Amino acid sequence: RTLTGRVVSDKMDKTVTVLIERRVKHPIYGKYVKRSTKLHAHDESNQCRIGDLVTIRETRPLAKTKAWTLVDIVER
Amino acid sequence: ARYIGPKCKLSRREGTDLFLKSGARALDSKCKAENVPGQHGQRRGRLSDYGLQLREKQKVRRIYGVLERQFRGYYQEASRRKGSTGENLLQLLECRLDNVVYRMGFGSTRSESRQLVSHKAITVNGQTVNIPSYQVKAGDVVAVREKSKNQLRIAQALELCGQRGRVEWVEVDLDKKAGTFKSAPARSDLSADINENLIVELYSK
Amino acid sequence: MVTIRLARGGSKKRPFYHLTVTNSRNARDGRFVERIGFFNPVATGGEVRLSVDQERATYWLGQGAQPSERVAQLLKDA
Amino acid sequence: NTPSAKKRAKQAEKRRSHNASLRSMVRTYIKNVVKAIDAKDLEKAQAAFTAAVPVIDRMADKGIIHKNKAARHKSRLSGHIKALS
RNA sequence: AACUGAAGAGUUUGAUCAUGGCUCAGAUUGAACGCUGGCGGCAGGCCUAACACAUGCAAGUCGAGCGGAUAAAGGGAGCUUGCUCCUGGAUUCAGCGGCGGACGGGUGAGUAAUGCCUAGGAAUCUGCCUGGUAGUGGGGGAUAACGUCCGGAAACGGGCGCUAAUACCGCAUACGUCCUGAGGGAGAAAGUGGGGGAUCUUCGGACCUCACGCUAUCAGAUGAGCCUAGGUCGGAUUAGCUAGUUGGUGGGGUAAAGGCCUACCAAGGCGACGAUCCGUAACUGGUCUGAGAGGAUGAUCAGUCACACUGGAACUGAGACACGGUCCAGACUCCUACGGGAGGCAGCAGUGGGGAAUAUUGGACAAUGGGCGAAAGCCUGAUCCAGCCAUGCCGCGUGUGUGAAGAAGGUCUUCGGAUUGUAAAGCACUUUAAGUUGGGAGGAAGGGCAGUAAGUUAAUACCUUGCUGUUUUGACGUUACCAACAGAAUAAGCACCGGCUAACUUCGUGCCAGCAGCCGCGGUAAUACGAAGGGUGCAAGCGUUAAUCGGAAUUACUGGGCGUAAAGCGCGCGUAGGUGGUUCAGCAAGUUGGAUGUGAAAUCCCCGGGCUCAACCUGGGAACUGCAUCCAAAACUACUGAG
Ligand SMILES: [Mg+2]
Ligand SMILES: [Mg+2]
Ligand SMILES: [Mg+2]
Ligand SMILES: [Mg+2]
Ligand SMILES: [Mg+2]
Ligand SMILES: [Mg+2]
Ligand SMILES: [Mg+2]
Ligand SMILES: [Mg+2]
Repeated sequence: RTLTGRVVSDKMDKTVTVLIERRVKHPIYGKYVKRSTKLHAHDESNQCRIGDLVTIRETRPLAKTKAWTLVDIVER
Repeated sequence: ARYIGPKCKLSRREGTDLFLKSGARALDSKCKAENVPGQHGQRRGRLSDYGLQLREKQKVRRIYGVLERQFRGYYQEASRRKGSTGENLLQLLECRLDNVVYRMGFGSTRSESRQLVSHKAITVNGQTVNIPSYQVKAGDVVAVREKSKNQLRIAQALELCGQRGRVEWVEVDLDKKAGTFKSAPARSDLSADINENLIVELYSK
Repeated sequence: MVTIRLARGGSKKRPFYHLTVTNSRNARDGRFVERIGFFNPVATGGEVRLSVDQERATYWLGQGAQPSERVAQLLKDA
Repeated sequence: NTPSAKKRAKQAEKRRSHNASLRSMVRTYIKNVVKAIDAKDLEKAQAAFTAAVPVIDRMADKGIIHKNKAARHKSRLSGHIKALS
């Protein structure tokens, strides 16, 4: 289990925010829409930029509404 | 619920022989089957298109003696089985016990065979059956109970088997009165006056 | 505790039991862990009275399943 | 009612009063250590820590506090004595 | 084992084609009502006031935990038929304790969310069960009962005096446990019962053995608590919402991660992919229609959640913030000596009330199950069974044959007849169900007692286990089922008949009364109103009303439209978003194929098997369209690199 998204926020302290896109299909009209997903990955070293491409995985909860962490930065 | 009442009058509307009266005396002498019953037995003209399908369904339903709650129950078991619901609807009416007593020839009417079953006088596998709905299988040795083998209702009816012949899927023994249902009938021993393509179409709409 | 006991299915005056393994504080007809056989007292003709499978009964009885009074004999008479 | 619920009613205060004595005694031997930390006392807290470990653990196997709760005070209070060195 | 259906009609007009509404034919319900009414199987029965409740009963059990008081048989003596006392003691239960009342039964008020489904994972707990491992050493102080005093209308409360335990508390020891930094430090226990070779001794006892119980701990199952991701009704004439609010740090707190809590720090967080707010509603496996796609809907059965007169709150405990527990506040009934008390049928019956509308103050513990004791036994309004109600599905009767002078009798008529009609009558047979009499299984596994053989042992003493022998047990119950007797006797309605639509003529009535699902009939000849004959549909039922889905290609994904029938913004530019010319190369996110884990059981479907058949019950398979993890393929789309 390993996801991938891009960063939109650096405002908080040791906390980053990703967007994970997703193509689900519509159940009756047979068309693939795009619907988003927005998590709070636990940053660890205050070193990611707005516009990166990072990789997350799931741990036990660290604060509330923050259970995902940072694996590694893939590309700028 | 049976049908108790006049019995030429059913044969007199549909306009056929229909084999309801018992003896071989005469059709259209006890009956006078020339006309539609009732007062206005002379006026006729243009049976409706729905009325033709109901007239075919009511004909088959009065040869055998079912009612419609039972008759639609046979129609469900026809559409369950594989292929040719018209033929399957007939072969569930042939395997019924009151028909096979009539085919062996243990009665004059078909309604007489219903009464001989109903008074426990008929056995199927060596044990008593008194239900006029028992679906018999291939190879069931229908025999007559020994307490009533001396009834003249059965003895006289075997001379009424002379105007009938054997239907060539049974065999009857005129000494011990123990018939044997050999196999299922085919779609050649049944008369072509009944139609398997009007009753099926009636139960759609 | 877990236990091996008999359910009850069928009409009036014609029972048909089921060898189930259940947690003890459940209903009769409620939930169960799994089912392993049946028991038909009024079996006649081609019907089979006892139909226990010895594989899962080897498994559960080695882990503290606790049988009933009738099941004390039905596993015995196999 | 029953003559059996009225027995479990009388048998509740005889344990409520009994457990409260065994429960509050634990907390007095813990507040003696914590009030001795705040005055920056190295050997005063060390004496209180010694004669309060047997009081907590003897009240643990009686079944008053749970055994993982007694495992929690002993870890943290050691972490404040090594911070006075 | 794998498996198939799809119908139209009437109505806008002098008439026609089209667009478009409306209405009917179908299958269904926890149904209600009107007319009528023989039977048996299998089912179901407060959908409204979660509105109040008279009276019965629904969770207790252990004397192989310990006091105490009842004291049998019997051992008796004595005295003269009976008492006296004595001796043992079997019973028996108010009290302390161990367990259990957190399971089983009930109801749908609340909640638009992580409640409930599906897929995952990490930070924990778990009495009774199973497998192990190490034990089960000694000691003390109180307490109810019972005494006795005092107070209270009671419901009860208070004091002094006495005794016991597997109650309670120190002390001793301890891994294979906790904390610690290695080093070191800390913590437990309970005994009763059956026997007995030897020996100490009052085999009071020690003693050995067995059964049981208890204390640490690891593992397994079982149950439980948490977190993530997704899906989850209508309203945009609801567009901004939020300061433990959103993160960080330090400290607390809980079995367990966390603003769970607190102190400072920082100014964030969510929102048009619909936040917030309003309105309603318990969800799910499934049921009902449909050819299918879908559409409605969550009665009985099963899983999960939420409540127990209203609002709070914790204790006890393995596990409750607890339906027959505790405390408080309130409302409402009742008691009282006026001081004070008592109670909670959304357990099974039942009453009142509401309403179109919904059942007996039953029978038992025999079965399956639970609780305690394993020693039998004891409790059980959950269960298993009966009673009531055409409330539904499935089955069977209400006779069968012969019989034309074609009888009366009825209705109609061109007056000739036709029709009711072989239908009756007459004649010959038959007796299921109901009635009556006799017979009669299966649901029964055990328990007691006795005997015997195995292994426990120091002792085949006890006890456990095979087996033998003997004895005992059913609410249902007059059982299903079988035989005999009576005699055709015991047993048919309901709507409709102008068109859709199967089936028709006379008589009253005359724009009156009346009919009606739509078209619409009735003004003096009505096949439409009211009757009478006749006839057609269904039957132990038939009709109307209410309510869903079909037909409706009438919200059109499968499957429609926009020149004039309703329907193209007055025209531009443009953000989010949707779609992408052409060559290679890469990649594998879509896509196809396969494997594994899952998708509870039931239900539906297929092949069988049992009840005289069927409904009903039941064995094996398919299916549950899903989601996740792996393996491969590379045409097309996406992404990447070059043109
Ligand atoms: Mg359709
Ligand atoms: Mg009640
Ligand atoms: Mg018996
Ligand atoms: Mg009669
Ligand atoms: Mg009329
Ligand atoms: Mg449609
Ligand atoms: Mg533009
Ligand atoms: Mg299933």
